[PDB]
Amino acid sequence: VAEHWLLQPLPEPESRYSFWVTIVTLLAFAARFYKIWYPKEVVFDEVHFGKFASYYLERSYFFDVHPPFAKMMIAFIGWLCGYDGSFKFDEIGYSYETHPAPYIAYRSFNAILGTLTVPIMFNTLKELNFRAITCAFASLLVAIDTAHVTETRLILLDAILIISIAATMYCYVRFYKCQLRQPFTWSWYIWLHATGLSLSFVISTKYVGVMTYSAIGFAAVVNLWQLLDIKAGLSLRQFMRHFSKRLNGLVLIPFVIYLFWFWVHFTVLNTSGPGDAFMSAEFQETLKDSPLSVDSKTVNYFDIITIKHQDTDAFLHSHLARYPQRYEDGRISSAGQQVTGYTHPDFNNQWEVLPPHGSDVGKGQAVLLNQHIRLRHVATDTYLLAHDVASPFYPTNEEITTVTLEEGDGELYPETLFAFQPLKKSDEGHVLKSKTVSFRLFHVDTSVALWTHNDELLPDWGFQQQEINGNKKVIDPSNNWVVDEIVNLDEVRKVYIPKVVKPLPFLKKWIETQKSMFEHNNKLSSEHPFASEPYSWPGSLSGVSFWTNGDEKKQIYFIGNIIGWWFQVISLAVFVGIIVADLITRHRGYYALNKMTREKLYGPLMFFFVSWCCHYFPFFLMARQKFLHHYLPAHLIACLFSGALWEVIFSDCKSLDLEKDEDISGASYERNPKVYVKPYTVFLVCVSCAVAWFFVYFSPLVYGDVSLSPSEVVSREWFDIELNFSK
Amino acid sequence: QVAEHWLLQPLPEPESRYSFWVTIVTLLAFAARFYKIWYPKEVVFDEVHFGKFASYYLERSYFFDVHPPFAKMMIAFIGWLCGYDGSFKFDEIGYSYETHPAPYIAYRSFNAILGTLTVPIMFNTLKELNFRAITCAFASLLVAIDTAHVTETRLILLDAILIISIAATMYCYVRFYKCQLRQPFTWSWYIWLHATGLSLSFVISTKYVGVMTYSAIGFAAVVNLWQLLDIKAGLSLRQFMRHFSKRLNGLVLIPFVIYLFWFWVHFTVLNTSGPGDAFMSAEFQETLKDSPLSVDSKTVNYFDIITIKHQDTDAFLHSHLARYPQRYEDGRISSAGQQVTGYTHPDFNNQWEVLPPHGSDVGKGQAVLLNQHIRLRHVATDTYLLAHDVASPFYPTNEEITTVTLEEGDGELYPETLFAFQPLKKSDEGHVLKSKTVSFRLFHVDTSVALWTHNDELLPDWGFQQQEINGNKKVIDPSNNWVVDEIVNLDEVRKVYIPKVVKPLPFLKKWIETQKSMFEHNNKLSSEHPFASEPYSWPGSLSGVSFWTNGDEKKQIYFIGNIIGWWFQVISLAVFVGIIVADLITRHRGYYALNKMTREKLYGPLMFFFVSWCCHYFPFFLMARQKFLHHYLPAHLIACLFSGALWEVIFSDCKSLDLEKDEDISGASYERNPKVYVKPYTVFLVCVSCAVAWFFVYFSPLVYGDVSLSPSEVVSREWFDIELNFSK
Amino acid sequence: TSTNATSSSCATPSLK
Repeated sequence: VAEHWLLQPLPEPESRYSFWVTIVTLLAFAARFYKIWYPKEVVFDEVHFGKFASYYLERSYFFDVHPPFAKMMIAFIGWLCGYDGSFKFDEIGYSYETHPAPYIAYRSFNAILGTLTVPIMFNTLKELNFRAITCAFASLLVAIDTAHVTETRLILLDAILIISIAATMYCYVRFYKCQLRQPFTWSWYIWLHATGLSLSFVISTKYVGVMTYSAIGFAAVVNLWQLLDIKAGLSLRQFMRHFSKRLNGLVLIPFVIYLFWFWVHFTVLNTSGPGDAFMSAEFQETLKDSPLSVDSKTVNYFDIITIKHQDTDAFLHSHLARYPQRYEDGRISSAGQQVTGYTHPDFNNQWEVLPPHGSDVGKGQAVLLNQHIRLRHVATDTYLLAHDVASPFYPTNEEITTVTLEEGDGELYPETLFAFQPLKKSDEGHVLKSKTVSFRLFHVDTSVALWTHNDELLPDWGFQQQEINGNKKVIDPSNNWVVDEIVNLDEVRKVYIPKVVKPLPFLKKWIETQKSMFEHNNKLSSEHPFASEPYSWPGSLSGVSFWTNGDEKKQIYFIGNIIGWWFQVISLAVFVGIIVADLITRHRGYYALNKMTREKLYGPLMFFFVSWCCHYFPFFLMARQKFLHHYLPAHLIACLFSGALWEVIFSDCKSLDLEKDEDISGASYERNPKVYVKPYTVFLVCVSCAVAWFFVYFSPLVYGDVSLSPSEVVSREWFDIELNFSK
Repeated sequence: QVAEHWLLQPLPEPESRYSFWVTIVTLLAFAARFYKIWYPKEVVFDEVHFGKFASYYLERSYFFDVHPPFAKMMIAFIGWLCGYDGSFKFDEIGYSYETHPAPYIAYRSFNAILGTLTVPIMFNTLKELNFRAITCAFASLLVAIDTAHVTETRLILLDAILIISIAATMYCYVRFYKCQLRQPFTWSWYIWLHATGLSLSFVISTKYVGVMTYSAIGFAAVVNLWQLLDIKAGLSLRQFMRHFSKRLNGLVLIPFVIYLFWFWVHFTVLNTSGPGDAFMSAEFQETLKDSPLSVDSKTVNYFDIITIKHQDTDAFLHSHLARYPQRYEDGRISSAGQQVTGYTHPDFNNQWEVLPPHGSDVGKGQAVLLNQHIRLRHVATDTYLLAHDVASPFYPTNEEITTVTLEEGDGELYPETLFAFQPLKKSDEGHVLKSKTVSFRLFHVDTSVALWTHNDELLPDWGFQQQEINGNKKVIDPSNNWVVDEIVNLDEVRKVYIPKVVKPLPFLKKWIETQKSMFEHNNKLSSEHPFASEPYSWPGSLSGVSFWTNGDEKKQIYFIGNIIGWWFQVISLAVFVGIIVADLITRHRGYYALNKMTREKLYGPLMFFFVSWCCHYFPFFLMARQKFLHHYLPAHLIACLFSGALWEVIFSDCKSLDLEKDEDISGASYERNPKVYVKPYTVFLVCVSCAVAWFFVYFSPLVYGDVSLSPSEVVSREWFDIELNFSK
Repeated sequence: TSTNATSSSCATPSLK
């Protein structure tokens, strides 16, 4: 693919490329470093990534849905500044003056990466044999894009993502040119492993990096398909050598580097922290106690405990009121004592943990997960019970009640047996601890889990409390409980108690964290006001508010350069039209396009078009929340594509003979199609001036540094762009 | 053209062999669908919807569902042929067709005919693709005795009409394509083109999932138009444009006109106001007449004298000077109070005055609101209606309904005289009560019972063989429903009816409005049915759907695929992908393993069915409404065709004559009549057919619901996320 | 009342 085009000498002297790359890099630097100290407050997702940088410096375990590499790079800048992690970035608008985080250093690090993206983009087109002005223009579309500028000056992961994607595209183009010239050279190995390294940084930043693996993977498979052809003149042994070396450089080594970042993450984060609630008790045993205080108090037999629901914050509660003999649907209840979910701490939340009848287990022995227990309600002196009676609201779920001590020590003994069932089978037989160990309150006889909900409350006979029922869907994550408090805790157990750190194998630790990452990422389905669908992104039809100051009437708003984005939408549509027209005309025996024009169209332009498709279309298959920033990888590729496309349009594209296919072996074709440089440069200058005018017009919203009058705010409201201070 | 040499061959066997096998598999399909078609004598699954949508057609009331009207109008048309009036509403699962005789056997029989006729269309599709008679028989048998296709096509569902229309579309397109290969623009070419279009119209007019069938045929039609655009096809751009314009007309424009025709019929039939009105604009509702019930409906006011009529038994709330016997026949003690009974004839003893509660400021001419406390005074005996903690004559758990004197009812027994016209829906609380149109429960305030009556047993000689009126503790029971029939003391001013002036609208405006509402409501409607299933589980038939259960007999209908059969289907699809990948790899190495005729079968009919299966399967991963196994049902018809075909192709002499030469090169010699290894192929097909038939027999109690299974036999059929009733 | 397994064998929704 594009062998004759990509093996040409550069169309211009290197001094012209060096001139234009310097100019566009200086523009990119100026746009990102402009007022980088402003605002002196926490902006948007700086609340998350600044906070994660602080937890790395404190060595406090956290859990997030994103791989660790980009957050560790941010934390590493804090570490170089001697920052201790004291400031937490808790809310948007928090002043950096009261608690000095090195926010200028963090923002400057991202501004450097955003600036360095521009010369990588330039050099990608240079290596694809495009003119220096074409390389300049495509890189300018990223240098002065309002969305790329806003994101790459704040403490966000996207600066690290976007440079890693740009580096991946560049390294793969370099690898492919080495493959065309001479495979298995030292340079061929360097560029193969550099593509793999860059691909590893992409997926180690965000899981959307799978789209970059898909783009490079497709191009690598297309080239392996050409090398498998008998016409390539390769033996099957030489083909297998290509396959095994590419598999190693593009899959195996990048996967080892991806695992290395998790190994660093778990080695740095060796202290208990806000992430503990997302992990098993066995994982938490690998963490040291915080130098601070931990309420993870061991639960013993004969401890009086409160049991709290994780999703509704309700306590397991009981009182002397009884279920009505019939529910409203006419089902018969036990007329037993009510067990309900109550959101306020009281004496009716108190349950004593008792061992099974005839056990040798005494006072002060720890309760283990998945052991049989009984729960005695302290206020009514009754045992918790579940039975084959249907619950008030759910005909398939069991009513939860309580029984007298005499009856519960008699025939109903099996129906009083519960277990603190662990969320993970790996955690069976671990010591139960308050606040840190989530469990299902599992009934042994009927095999149900205790469950509660807050969408519907019990009628007046149940005091408008939450229903407690025996859910047959035991594995349901909504069946999760925690021991909140131990009411009868001895004074010796109140003071801090050390912990023997237990080792866990790295792969077990990584598999657990990885499952938790994917499960929590798939649960991000709430409604968010700034969420946007893939169809709106190429038009930049809506944006995201990043920061607002009410007193100064100033705001930061995340939006694309609309002139630049449309120009790219038009470019994508024009290219599809050109490819369809070329295919139709060829099928009619009419060969309109020169061989060299086709090598540009079906080589670099098709590579970028398919790469854009890989970063755009998969989002239509995603049911989770999505946002405009998810399109920045696709926009980055669309900038390269649009620059390249318009050079082709302004080239002498005509075949020498419209009746002859120049792709036939031995056909004469024009090897150096003339670019119409004068009209092409005028066209690029006109588009560049329009994109620059838009960037200047929106610059108050990119920087947040200028107060706009309400009429000036409203003049920037179009489509679904809602701005603050329009009134 | 694709598979030109294969599809232009004579049939591989005499027509008598095809006629034999098509007859046998059609008789098996008939036997499987018509077996006990009268049972269960109850409403099953979505019969609650389609049955209702039908009835509403017979009554001419306007409804609105997310589905095009054609299949519901076909169901309603069977009811119309039976002289059915639409009286029965199919409100709940388990409702006895014996209570209100709806022509349910005729509706089920219509679907069983369509399900049976699908099988010979499938057979003839493979016959026209030049496959052997045994191959045609086997592929059609996989649909004839599939448990899911059988269950759906014997109940009052839309899927029988959908599946036959998809089968007819595939058949008509194959016939069209053979006419295209032989001689384009013949009379037969036009017939089959318009028959494909007609069948495609019936698919999309049944359910919007029919767009997948348009996509499958559209892809095949575009592939063939692409071959006709090639120069090496000598097609003058004018001849190509003639192909394009005729296919556009036959496959898009005419089917779209027929689709609009069904909406034109729908709006012409449904010309009266109905339950659909709430989904439409006031301008649309102005095109509807008033319901016959709404014309005669009068607001009920306090101090109106009314007759109250039971919905299920047509009996009026009635009372007379006769008294309950001091003891009933079982020795229970009655109140010896005045009798309240159900009487089927209009008389003076049916007359009740609606009075407000004592001390209310509510005067003559104020409307009664639903769920307000009221008192009922019997006009003939001058007594208040009363309910109390005394058991009824026939039902020991239900309350005796009686009447009390005005003095006692204004004294200590005042709470026991308080009733409410309780609405059937909580949304209707506080609405104005109207005669004939507003159903309610006559609810007693103190004891929380609803007045109820029945006609299976009549009171003894002391109750004049009248219906019992009792206080049912099962308040929510649909049999507790009453209506105000007449207002006896209606003022002359309130008698005057002003007919609504029906305003006309542009059919296209009416259609655009209904169509927008259809798409908006289809996209919304968010719930979690205990039977929704994701596309990845369908080819395995890993879960099913409960359609009906009888608690007393421990019987159930369960919707599931023939696992052995659906799994044959899957394993095939995988083998074919393996064959295509192996053919592509070997050719790229200059090794030509497969004969030209084997490739024409693989890249023609098998690829056509494979892409058609892809069009009916993969788009569901990109949707998000509730999805239930029925859709893999359409795609299963298509993949059964595919399976038979691929396995016949496999048991054939597939070898090229020369492994170093491409037989696709013009002038290459190739074997034109590859031998089928008929003996081992027939043994293989018989073994698979016996396994599929064994599974169908083993699951037949769950297909028919006609046999009670022991709990151990139920548990023995829990094969995967299959949850069955009566496993305990 | 006995809990019972599966569900009440329901229909599928029809808009509002």
